[PDB]
Amino acid sequence: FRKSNLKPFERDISTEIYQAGSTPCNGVEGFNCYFPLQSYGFQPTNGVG
Amino acid sequence: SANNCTFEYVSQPFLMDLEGKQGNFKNLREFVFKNIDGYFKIYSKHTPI
Amino acid sequence: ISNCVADYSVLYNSASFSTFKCYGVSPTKLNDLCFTNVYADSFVIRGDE
Repeated sequence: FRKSNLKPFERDISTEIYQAGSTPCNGVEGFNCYFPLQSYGFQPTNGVG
Repeated sequence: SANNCTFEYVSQPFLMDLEGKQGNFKNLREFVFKNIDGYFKIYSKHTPI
Repeated sequence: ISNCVADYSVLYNSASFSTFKCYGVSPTKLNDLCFTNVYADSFVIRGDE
């Protein structure tokens, strides 16, 4: 997730954890604050998608 | 029996003996029912006769 | 559940639930999109399950 959309051709580098919950946690990792970067999965014998 | 459906509604009744005038009114009742795009509509009014 | 209003935000902030995992639906769009039926199923399940 992000704070909003992106303007065209804009690049983001921020890695701070967004408050995905409801309580203001002041940027502490854990519940209600999920890390906004998760990776792909590349298996060579899986679906084409 | 009554089951396996998605509606229930109870409110002020429509058909009322509102005459209370020893006749000469007869409480004319006219009702229209129609179904368009999933909407059931009822129109009515009570008038002297 | 039908013919309701759904304050899923209130249920998101009124108690402490282990997992707010909605599959294919974002918690943000709970107050925006309108549906027709709600199925509420709830029982006791093992933690390993």
